[PDB]
Amino acid sequence: NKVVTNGLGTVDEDYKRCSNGRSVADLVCAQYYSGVMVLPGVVDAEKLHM
Amino acid sequence: EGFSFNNWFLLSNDSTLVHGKVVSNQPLLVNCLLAIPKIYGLGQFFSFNQ
Amino acid sequence: PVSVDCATYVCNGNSRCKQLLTQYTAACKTIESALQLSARLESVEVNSML
Amino acid sequence: VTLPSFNAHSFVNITVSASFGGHSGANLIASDTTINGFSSFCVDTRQFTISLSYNVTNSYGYVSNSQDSNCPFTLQSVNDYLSFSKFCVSTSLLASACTIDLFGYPEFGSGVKFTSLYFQFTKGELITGTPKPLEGVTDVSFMTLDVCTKYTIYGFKGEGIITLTNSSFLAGVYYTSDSGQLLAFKNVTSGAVYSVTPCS
Amino acid sequence: TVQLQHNFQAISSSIDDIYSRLDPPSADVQVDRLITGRLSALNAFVAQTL
Amino acid sequence: NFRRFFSKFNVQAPAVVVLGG
Amino acid sequence: SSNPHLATFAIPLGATQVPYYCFFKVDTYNSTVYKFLAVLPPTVREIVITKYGDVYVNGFGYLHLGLLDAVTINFTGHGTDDDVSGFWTIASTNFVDALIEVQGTAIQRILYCDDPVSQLKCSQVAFDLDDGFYPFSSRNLLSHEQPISF
Ligand SMILES: *[C@@H]1O[C@H](CO)[C@@H](O[C@@H]2O[C@H](CO)[C@@H](O[C@@H]3O[C@H](CO[C@H]4O[C@H](CO)[C@@H](O)[C@H](O)[C@@H]4O)[C@@H](O)[C@H](O[C@H]4O[C@H](CO)[C@@H](O)[C@H](O)[C@@H]4O)[C@@H]3O)[C@H](O)[C@H]2NC(C)=O)[C@H](O)[C@H]1NC(C)=O
Ligand SMILES: *[C@@H]1O[C@H](CO)[C@@H](O[C@@H]2O[C@H](CO)[C@@H](O[C@@H]3O[C@H](CO)[C@@H](O)[C@H](O)[C@@H]3O)[C@H](O)[C@H]2NC(C)=O)[C@H](O)[C@H]1NC(C)=O
Ligand SMILES: *[C@@H]1O[C@H](CO)[C@@H](O)[C@H](O)[C@H]1NC(C)=O
Ligand SMILES: *[C@@H]1O[C@H](CO)[C@@H](O)[C@H](O)[C@H]1NC(C)=O
Ligand SMILES: *[C@@H]1O[C@H](CO)[C@@H](O)[C@H](O)[C@H]1NC(C)=O
Ligand SMILES: *[C@@H]1O[C@H](CO)[C@@H](O)[C@H](O)[C@H]1NC(C)=O
Ligand SMILES: *[C@@H]1O[C@H](CO)[C@@H](O)[C@H](O)[C@H]1NC(C)=O
Ligand SMILES: *[C@@H]1O[C@H](CO)[C@@H](O)[C@H](O)[C@H]1NC(C)=O
Repeated sequence: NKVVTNGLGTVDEDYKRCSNGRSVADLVCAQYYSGVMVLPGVVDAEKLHM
Repeated sequence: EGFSFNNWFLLSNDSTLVHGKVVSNQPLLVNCLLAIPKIYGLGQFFSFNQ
Repeated sequence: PVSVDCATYVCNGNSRCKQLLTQYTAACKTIESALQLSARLESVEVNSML
Repeated sequence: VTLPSFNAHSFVNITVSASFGGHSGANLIASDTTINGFSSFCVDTRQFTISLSYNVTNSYGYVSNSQDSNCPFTLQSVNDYLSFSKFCVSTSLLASACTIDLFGYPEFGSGVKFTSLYFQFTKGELITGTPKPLEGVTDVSFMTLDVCTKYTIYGFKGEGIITLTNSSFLAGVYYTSDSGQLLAFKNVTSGAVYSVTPCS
Repeated sequence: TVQLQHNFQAISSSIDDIYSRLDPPSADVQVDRLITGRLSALNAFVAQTL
Repeated sequence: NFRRFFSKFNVQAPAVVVLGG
Repeated sequence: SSNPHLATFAIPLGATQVPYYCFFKVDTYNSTVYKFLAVLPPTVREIVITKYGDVYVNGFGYLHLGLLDAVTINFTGHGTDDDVSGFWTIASTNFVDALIEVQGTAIQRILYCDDPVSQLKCSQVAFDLDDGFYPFSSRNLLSHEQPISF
């Protein structure tokens, strides 16, 4: 919590809402439209806790 | 400090950044502030150099 | 893990630019291949010891 | 899409009259040009179309006219919705004015050039190099929302899909991405902003 | 992402303007520099990532 | 008195102002 | 109206209801035309102008032409118009480097750079900065006054 500036690792938004395009493009949409796609972390922190 | 920029426009020369922080030269030094609320019965010749 | 369509990155889907990209051959292909190969390597290993 | 403005067009012509060749096609006779009948001109109308006209004749036969371009544009391009905040053409040297030259090659190829044209201009949506006097009262802009389309959004060419975004950005007109991509542009005529999505 | 805005020695940071403004041959000429800039930055990024 | 409250603001004599909010 | 030279800008309308075409008449002997300044936007908030001809409107350089000297006002705000004035504040302004935090194209906060700590901050990108070692330039002559050596 103190380290994750995003609050959660889940903030990697699904690119589908990026493809919505009704609202204004965000940073995720900026890079996606540039052709960039961040993949989800190979495991979540919950699995690490497990 | 405390000013909320009720209508203040950042001087974007072509296109405005929606969100972020930018270091730039903007006329933020204040000279002879005049704040007359809803009155101008004045024929005035604002001149530079003065 | 991160990916990007360098073809889109440079051309942004512009076919007229796409032909030009093609003449630089596997530059884009090699880039993506290295990315994916690496990433899948980490994927499989981290899934391994986890 | 550009700034809302009065429908104003002025046909730019620039007539060039020359005679080349002489005897055995290797000589010259004369060459001159004017911008719509004058040595210099500046567009005031929002719209303007160049209509290059040629009284150029080889005394021995035909003249091949080739275009030089020391300019960010071509004669075939300027009409294509090119946008300026100013644009001025001079037949003579003009400071900070890009150069466009024409070369008249007679049948035997004298190979000479025409007059250098100097274009001092600044980008903006005040005056538009137009292919035709645009229509539309108080505004010549047009768009197809939710349509994969070509566009020139205040000079921002490109391809994309335009979707009304209900945002209410008081400041600015058209906002670009961190990566210098126009993400949303305001109609400003209605003060409404549209998000742009690449088709692919 | 921010790399690509740099008009890498070209007339503009975007391509269709180059296509429209000048004849395709010259537009190809200019875009080559952008192409190289983009891929090169990709390369440096790639090596960093690796 | 709240006068010190308004004193907290850097201010100069012809500053005819209105504090708000 | 959109034509001073074909029609009078004698306005037949009041309180807008039409974005009022702003035309800017040249008043020299050999140029007396009204340049179309701008279709009146729906609502202006702040206008800023600069010595070097920067007519700046709502975050946009509509004109930013050659240097202006006399920005003279005749806004007929006399009589009952003394309670109709739009002039509510005006401030002369000097350019200064500063870091601006903005969100939703709306100004949030500012930081000047004159102070060495602030100089480092604006030299950096964040209003706040971390405890560490940072590059800095030896203070030059504050007055430029560079002599010429040839
Ligand atoms: C949109 O884009 C346009 C593009 O031109 C911008 O226009 C320029 O904006 C800059 C930003 O301030 C202006 O810079 C200022 O220039 C003034 C005039 O220039 C003289 O002085 C400088 C510095 O002395 C010389 O280098 C130059 O050769 C000229 O002799 C100066 O008065 C300003 O300098 C101030 O600070 C220096 C110290 O740094 C002091 O020594 C000076 O005395 C002075 O106090 C500053 O350099 C620039 O002039 C603008 N262009 C033109 C042609 O004037 C718009 O600003 C930009 N934004 C909009 C429109 O909002
Ligand atoms: C941005 O939003 C404004 C606000 O509507 C749009 O302006 C609108 O433009 C259309 C055509 O340009 C106007 O239609 C008018 O219809 C009447 C009746 O058919 C006709 O007589 C007129 O000649 C005109 O065609 C409409 O009134 C006008 N709305 C206004 C001024 O409020 C504008 O199209 C939008 N987009 C852009 C790029 O400006
Ligand atoms: C209006 O302009 C005239 C000159 O055009 C000037 O003398 C006068 O001071 C200005 N203001 C008023 C209120 O008349
Ligand atoms: C500028 O100001 C200086 C000093 O105030 C004065 O000597 C000079 O005449 C002024 N020039 C102009 C053009 O205002
Ligand atoms: C320029 O060409 C247009 C048509 O393209 C014509 O209407 C106009 O009269 C011409 N003007 C001059 C000065 O040649
Ligand atoms: C022919 O040339 C003359 C002068 O050289 C010019 O006045 C005239 O307009 C030209 N004719 C055409 C059709 O361009
Ligand atoms: C904007 O908000 C209104 C009200 O909730 C809604 O009806 C509209 O669909 C929204 N549009 C966009 C593009 O978000
Ligand atoms: C306007 O400028 C031109 C250009 O030299 C000049 O010939 C003309 O006399 C000027 N108009 C006047 C002085 O009324």
